[PDB]
Amino acid sequence: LSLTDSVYERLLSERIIFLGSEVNDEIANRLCAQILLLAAEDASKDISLYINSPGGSISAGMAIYDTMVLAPCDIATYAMGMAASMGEFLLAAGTKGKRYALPHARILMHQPLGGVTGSAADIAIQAEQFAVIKKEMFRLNAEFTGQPIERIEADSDRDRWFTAAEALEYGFVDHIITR
Amino acid sequence: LSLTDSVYERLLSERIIFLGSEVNDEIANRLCAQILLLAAEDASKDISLYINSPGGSISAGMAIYDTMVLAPCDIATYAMGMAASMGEFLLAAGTKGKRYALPHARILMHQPLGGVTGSAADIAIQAEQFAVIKKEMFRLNAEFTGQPIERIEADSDRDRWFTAAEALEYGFVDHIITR
Amino acid sequence: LSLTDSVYERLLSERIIFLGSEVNDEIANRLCAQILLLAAEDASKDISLYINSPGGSISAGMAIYDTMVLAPCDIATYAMGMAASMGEFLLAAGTKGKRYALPHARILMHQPLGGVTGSAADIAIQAEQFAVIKKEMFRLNAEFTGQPIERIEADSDRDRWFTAAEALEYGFVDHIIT
Amino acid sequence: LSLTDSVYERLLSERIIFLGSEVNDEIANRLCAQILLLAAEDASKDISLYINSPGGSISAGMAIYDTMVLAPCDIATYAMGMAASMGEFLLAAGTKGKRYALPHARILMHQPLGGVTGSAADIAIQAEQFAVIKKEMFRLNAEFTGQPIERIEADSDRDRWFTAAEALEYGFVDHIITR
Amino acid sequence: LSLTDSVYERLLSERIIFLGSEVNDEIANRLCAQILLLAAEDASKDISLYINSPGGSISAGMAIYDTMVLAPCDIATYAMGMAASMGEFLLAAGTKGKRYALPHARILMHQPLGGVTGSAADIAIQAEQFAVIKKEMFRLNAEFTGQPIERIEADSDRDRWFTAAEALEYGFVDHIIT
Amino acid sequence: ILPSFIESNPYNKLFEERIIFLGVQVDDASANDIMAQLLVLESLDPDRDITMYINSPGGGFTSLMAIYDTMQYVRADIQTVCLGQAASAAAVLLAAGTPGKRMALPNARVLIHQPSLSGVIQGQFSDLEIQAAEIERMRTLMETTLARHTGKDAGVIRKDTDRDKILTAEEAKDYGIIDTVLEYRKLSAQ
Amino acid sequence: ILPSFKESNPYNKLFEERIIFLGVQVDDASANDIMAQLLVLESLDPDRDITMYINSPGGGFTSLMAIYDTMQYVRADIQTVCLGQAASAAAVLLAAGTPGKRMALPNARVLIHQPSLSGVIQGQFSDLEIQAAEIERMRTLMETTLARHTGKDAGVIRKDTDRDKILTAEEAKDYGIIDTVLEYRKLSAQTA
Amino acid sequence: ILPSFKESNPYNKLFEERIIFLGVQVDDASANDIMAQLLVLESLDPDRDITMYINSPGGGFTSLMAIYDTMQYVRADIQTVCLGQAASAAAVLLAAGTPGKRMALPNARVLIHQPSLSGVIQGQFSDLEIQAAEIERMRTLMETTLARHTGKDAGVIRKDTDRDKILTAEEAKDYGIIDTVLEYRKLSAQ
Amino acid sequence: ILPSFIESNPYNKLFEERIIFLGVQVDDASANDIMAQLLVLESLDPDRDITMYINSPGGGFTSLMAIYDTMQYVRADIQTVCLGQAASAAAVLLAAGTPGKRMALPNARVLIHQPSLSGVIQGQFSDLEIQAAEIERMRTLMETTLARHTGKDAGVIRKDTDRDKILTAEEAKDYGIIDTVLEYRKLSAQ
Amino acid sequence: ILPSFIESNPYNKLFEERIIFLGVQVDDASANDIMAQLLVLESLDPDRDITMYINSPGGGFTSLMAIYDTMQYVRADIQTVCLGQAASAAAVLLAAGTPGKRMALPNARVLIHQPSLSGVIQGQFSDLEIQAAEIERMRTLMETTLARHTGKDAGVIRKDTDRDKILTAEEAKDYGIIDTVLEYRKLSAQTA
Amino acid sequence: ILPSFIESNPYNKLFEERIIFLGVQVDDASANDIMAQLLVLESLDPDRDITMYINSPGGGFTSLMAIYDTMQYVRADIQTVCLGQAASAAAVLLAAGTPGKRMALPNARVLIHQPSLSGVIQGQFSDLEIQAAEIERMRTLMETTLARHTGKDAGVIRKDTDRDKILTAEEAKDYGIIDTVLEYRKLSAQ
Repeated sequence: LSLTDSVYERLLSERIIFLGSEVNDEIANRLCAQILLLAAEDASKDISLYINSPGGSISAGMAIYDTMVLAPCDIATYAMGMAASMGEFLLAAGTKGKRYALPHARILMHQPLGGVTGSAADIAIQAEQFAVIKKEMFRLNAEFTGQPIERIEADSDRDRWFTAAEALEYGFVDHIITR
Repeated sequence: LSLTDSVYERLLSERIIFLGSEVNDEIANRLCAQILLLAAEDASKDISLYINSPGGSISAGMAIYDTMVLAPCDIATYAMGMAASMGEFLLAAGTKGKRYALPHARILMHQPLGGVTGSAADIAIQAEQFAVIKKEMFRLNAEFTGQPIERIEADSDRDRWFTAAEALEYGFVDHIITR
Repeated sequence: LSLTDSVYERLLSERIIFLGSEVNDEIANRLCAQILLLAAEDASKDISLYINSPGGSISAGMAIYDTMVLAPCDIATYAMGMAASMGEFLLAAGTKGKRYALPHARILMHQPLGGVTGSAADIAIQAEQFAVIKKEMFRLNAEFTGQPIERIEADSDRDRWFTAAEALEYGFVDHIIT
Repeated sequence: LSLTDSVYERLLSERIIFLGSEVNDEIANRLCAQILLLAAEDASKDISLYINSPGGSISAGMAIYDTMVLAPCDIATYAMGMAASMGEFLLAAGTKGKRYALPHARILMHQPLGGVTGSAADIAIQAEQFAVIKKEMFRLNAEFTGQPIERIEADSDRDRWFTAAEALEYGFVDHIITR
Repeated sequence: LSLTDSVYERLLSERIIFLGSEVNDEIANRLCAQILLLAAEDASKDISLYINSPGGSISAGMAIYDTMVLAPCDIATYAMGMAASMGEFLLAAGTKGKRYALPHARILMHQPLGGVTGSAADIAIQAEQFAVIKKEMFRLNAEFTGQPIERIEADSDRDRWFTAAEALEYGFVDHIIT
Repeated sequence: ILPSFIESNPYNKLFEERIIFLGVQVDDASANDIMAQLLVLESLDPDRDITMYINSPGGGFTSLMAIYDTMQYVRADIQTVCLGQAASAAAVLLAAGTPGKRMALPNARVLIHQPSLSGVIQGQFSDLEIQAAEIERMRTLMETTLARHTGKDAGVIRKDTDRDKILTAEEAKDYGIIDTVLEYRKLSAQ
Repeated sequence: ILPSFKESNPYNKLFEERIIFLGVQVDDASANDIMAQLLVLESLDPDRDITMYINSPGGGFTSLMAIYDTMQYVRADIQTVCLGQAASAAAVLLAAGTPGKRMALPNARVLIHQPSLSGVIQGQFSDLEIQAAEIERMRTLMETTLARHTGKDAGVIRKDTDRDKILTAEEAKDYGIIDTVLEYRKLSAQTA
Repeated sequence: ILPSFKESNPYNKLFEERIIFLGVQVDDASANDIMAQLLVLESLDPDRDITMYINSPGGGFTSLMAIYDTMQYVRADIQTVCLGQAASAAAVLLAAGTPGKRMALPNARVLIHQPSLSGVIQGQFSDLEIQAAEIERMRTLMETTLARHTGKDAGVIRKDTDRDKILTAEEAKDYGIIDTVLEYRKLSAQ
Repeated sequence: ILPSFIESNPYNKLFEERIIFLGVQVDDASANDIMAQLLVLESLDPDRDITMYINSPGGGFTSLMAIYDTMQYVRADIQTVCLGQAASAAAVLLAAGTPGKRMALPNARVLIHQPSLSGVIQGQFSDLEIQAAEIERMRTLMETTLARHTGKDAGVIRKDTDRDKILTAEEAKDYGIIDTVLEYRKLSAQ
Repeated sequence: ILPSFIESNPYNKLFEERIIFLGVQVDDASANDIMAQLLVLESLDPDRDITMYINSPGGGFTSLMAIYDTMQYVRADIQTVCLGQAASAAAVLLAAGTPGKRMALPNARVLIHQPSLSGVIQGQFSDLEIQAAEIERMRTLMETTLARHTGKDAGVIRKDTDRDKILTAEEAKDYGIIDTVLEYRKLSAQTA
Repeated sequence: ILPSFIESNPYNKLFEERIIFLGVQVDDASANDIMAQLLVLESLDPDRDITMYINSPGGGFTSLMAIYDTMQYVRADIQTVCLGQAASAAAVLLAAGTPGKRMALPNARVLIHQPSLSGVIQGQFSDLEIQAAEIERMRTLMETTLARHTGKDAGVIRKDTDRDKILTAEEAKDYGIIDTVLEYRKLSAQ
């Protein structure tokens, strides 16, 4: 029980959870367990998720996303420091009206990455699945932000960088915290 | 007892266990131990197994499968993120009527993988055992999903990607969770 | 303490122990210590050992086997997942009538593996000891399974793969769990 | 709980926290969690932050800075040993009137550091974002210290080493603490 | 503690130590500390030492042997699995009448090993010390087993594998536990 | 240690009889050497057949296509002899010889299989769409070349090469990859 | 094992017929060799064409520009032939041959794409701005060269090379990078 | 260091005497050289025996089959002489010499054993099922060649090579692999 | 592979017409070779100009100054032609050609930046202050040479070279580093 | 750096005088070279002695037996001279020269020991028994060879080579490995 | 680089004047080369002396003894000159020249010390006993040769060479390692 874990447990006792690294499978499993446990303890209070993440896998992000949506409580997502790639997806996935960006946070939107490795017959399947995943990613981003899927597709072709105010205008977040 | 270990123990008190890594001997041994422990503690309540695994060894997966089958309690399975290869096998192994997939989960069905080494005689023995394992796996998947062995043979040749809805149609899962 | 260790300790309090990795010296020492502890705590209740091992050294496995034999309480061995080389030897070494196999377990029987190095005289000494070890292993396997030593020597020549039913017919197992 | 962690816990119980390494995501997240926890525990007492750092990433430093700004509790930053780049940035960022520098502390101010990797189309975006970050950093240093943005632009070009007295004169610190 | 350490501590509370790896400085110091602590706790009850080592360094083994000799409490040594080189030396060093071998234990007896490096004068010093150590070890082995030093020196050249029965015949152990 | 003196290297003697030896991997360096030799021999005697010996495990695709285009361009007929093995790209080169003049020793083996990627290409999903399209184009080009030089539909070639297909010399003759199986000419044997 | 056969190699014979083989990755060494060969051949017979065989995976930009300037400088015309592929810089070199004298074999492949940095340059933002400006300059220079030698606008080239563009010999001829797709000259094939 | 003495080494001088050396691991690099040498020697004089000295530890299968086909193809008779060892592949090459012209020096040894795949060939089960078939075919072909050249039965050969079989010169001669054990030519002794 | 002809390769041919190729890094080996070539060329005919083709990414400072001294010492006049790029040290050498005989191809590139230490020099503060003094000396020496040869002032050079300065051929001409940008000689384009 | 002279090398000159040189470890490459040299020298003049200098630490058993058979096979008599050392295999070779014509310099050393398998051979017990039988066979063969060439019962050689045995030239002459220990032929020493 | 002149290079010219250069470590390769050179020079003209230039850090012990036996065997008188240093084995070789013709330049160096086992030898005690006895034999032999050639006593050599003893040219002459310290010949400032 190191200092980091001690403080994190203390915060978890106050329904605050963190996402501060790549979205691996381990990080997603930890976050999903935290959300399930918090929901079991109480299904009426909110859960705050702080996002300082440079991105990562899509399967892990989707595990976290489904666990967030299915939880009876409301997940309020605060973008602190950086919300890139999958972190952006999870930030914009928070309960509508409960998505915040700290004033100097930055957000990054771009299309996924991957690799093709096997033979031609396997690369065909990989490419098909890439198309499916990209289409679904853009669909969900457009749903979250309210922008047309065409605009999301055009903007994500390469790294698109947003500040807090630009993100608020776009639709990633509903507020900029200041106090 | 790190933060993740504490959370996992608390969930285990709630009869929720996780398979979030590639299935191997160690992960399988842990899962079997938890299944035995939960069955001993109470043999009338259910067990929940959340699967986010990319694959793993057939022997370890079969250990897990036998333990699930023989446990007096009902092992409901949930597919979140990715249930690929042996993970899909275990997901479909859950008690019929209690195999859920989260809306954005993905299932992957494909044939085993292996490696041949040694003299010609050893390679012949290995090929024979590969044939036996392939037959048994296809038969078990056909039993789980309700599909003929011929179709499982056809689709399992290369990677076969199902979304949650196609998985429900095929037979891997019996419900799509939406709360 | 971690999660794995916590659940293993709870099971140990339930007289269930695991052999789920290659049988090396450390694992054998730990397993022998567990059997000693459980025999000390109670000398009548059975000890359940679940085998999911791919093999390992012969000396460590023989340490485990001797501890099992000397223990005053019955050892019931469940072959779950796999039981190869020393795994199958320890599975079959469980008390007669208390050796179980799960339905989808595979049992591999093959002759010992080793290595030869050094000078010619040392190599001769090693070869003689290899012959001794092979003979003793086959004798014990014949005693466990009830097959003639010729059949164990012939079948264990390269790699003998058994399902649960084949293992029951051969004699590694007494019942299949259902 | 090792000796170092026990000491840090006992200090945190007194509202004293340390920034003693390079500012990366891990230590930034730890500091942010500590600040949130302390602000929750008592939002009327100050938080003492001791800075001995050679630098770090801008996003992590901005996470820490936003948390410091948002917290209801005043934050007093003591520069002990060495406050370089992000260390200095967070040194100047404490509550005006509560920034101190130990007498033999050095303060290093320079412009950011980074790298360009991809294709030309990606490098254009990277360069644009570099300009944005540079301008924002200089704006914030000018706000903290009180100097014109041009002076910060010129002083930060290569490297600028301040003693404690020079730093107080410039605007990073409000007092040189002596006892 | 960990599960392994928990089991080991529980056994140590019953006066059961384990020597299940190569004898080196660390293991020797741990064993000596355990024997000192057990002798302090009570100076009458025996101490059971289980040996499964494949060898190790002479100095560490001699540290363990001195601790065993000076302990007010009798020490019984059980050879399980393997007892090679210093492990065999410590097994035979147990209290005369309390040296057991499990029925399938293997014992090995070979002359010491080492290496020489440096200048010619240093190598001469090392060779003289090698002779001293070898003579001392054979003297102690002859004292433990009861065999004349000539036979110990002759057999100890290269490797001499014993089984539990041949070990009993030679003199390493006093009983085969069963 | 090849026997030669200062240069009567046996490969020089083979080349002086219009024989090119493709006994290594099919890469850019070997490809360029092969094309230089084909052009040189065509210039030396355009109306005399050039012989190629193929004992290669195959290799790159662009190098294969370079060699193939040069073989088809030159004015002289190309006689290919598969000795040892002709695997992957080399197989096409074996089948690309002038019809009739494609041969293989009795114990040679021909391996035909679809193009595969040497490693992992990483990047944005768009770059991967481009790369996957290119790989499919290359595979279809291979099927078309073999269909043209064996007399079989590209669909049959695609079905057959989906997984490694190994053919002895006789099976290669039946498949159309070669035309004759050399008969040993040892004198004492007859 | 490249045989010989006065004793000469295939490459020496090709050079005697005024043929330069650019069969390796463009870089300083190959660029210098190609420049030396071009100068030598031009001096030998200024009014006779020089043939450049291209089977290259690309290479650097400064080396490409050295070779390009030398090709466009010499008195003699340059006839470029794409052998097995011409990627990245080799595509620019292929398009740099004299109009009407650029050709490819039927199964050749051309690959045009924008300059890509190999690795990373780390430094202060004030140096990264300079590096980015230079990289943009080189990208624009590539687009301008290809526009000049293909008849297309710089904007069209920029749009097309945004991501890897693979062309066959026929698609390259349509694009404007080559003028003819070589025809086979086998006597048996024609007489059938 | 190998002394020289037109500059010629001992290897070249022996080549001019129609002597070849298979004294290295058999692979494509060595097989192509052996083949070129055999073809050149056949061309120079096809009615004169070619002596091949075999001191190899083994090698690949395709290379062995290339060398074997060339040996059985050229008109000139091949006389194999095993000096230090002929292990695995080379053993076949030793047995492939012209009947009556297979020799081994008295202390030479032969080692026949079934083909082995060192390393792991990974892939789906549907690829390993093809690799196993190819390896079985290779083993059967090795047995058939050895049985054709030794006069035994493919079944007997298969049983004998199940594990490393080490034969001395006399044992090999009795086994059919060689015909005579070279006796020493030293004049002082006789 | 650089093809020879009739036994002179292209570089030797260029050397016959008094052309020195600095197409590599400026280090000890290249510096010594270039000195040797310049001295030989001066000996053969002092009253004939010597051409220096530069395509180098620069390098050492002592090697730079050695080549520079040899260029400035030779009785013949040096004409420097930049091909591809002349960056770092090479730029100075390009600027150090005879006034009026410095040339660059139209698409060439010149890079100027102050000397930079490669790696880290560790020591006591005394050794490091000695090293810093030496490095300032080297920087000032480079500034002086460039100011001398370009007609600028040392201060302007210092300010311009604070951060890497990249000049096209025309910009280099307008900066004073070269005298003329070469024009193409092709007749089809005339 | 070995100086040539006008041309040849010292090694070429020695070969012209029929002096093979075994100065490296006895492996397959060295064995093939030595065998080729012996065959060539036998071809040039079968009635003339062939000299073989031995300065080597030993090496493989199969290479040893190849060189041994070739030495015992050629028609020319072999004269071995041990210069710096002859260890392991090279000792057998040293004893394999024609009786009467085996010499060693005064400060040479001969190291004879039984075969040792550096490295580990893994496998099933069924393969290790075969390997052990082979190693014993090769050990016995080396003992038989040394017994034949030194006039000692093979049991004596087996007992003597159980551990590394080092012999000075005189002790080797007493043993039987060599016949005469060479004497210096410097003129100044003889005249003083 | 080592320039040639008319054709030959400096080492060949030195050899033609009967000079051998031992400028590398004393190991098997250099030992074999030195012996070959000594024998060739002895054959060419036995009466004339052979000069050995020694500038080496030492090396093996059996190589030392090979070179030493060859030097003491040949019919010619061996003169030795130590140029930069003669450390360990080389010193013995320096002391092993003919009495009267052992020389060293004024600033040469001569390091003599007892044999040392580089690395670590492992094994049973019964093997290390033999190895240690061999090391002692080698040390005694080194001392014996040094005493025989320097005129000192073996015990005094054993005491002196216990630790690294570094002698200058004059100290070596006093010790007996050499006979004369070369005096410069320069005509100017004679």
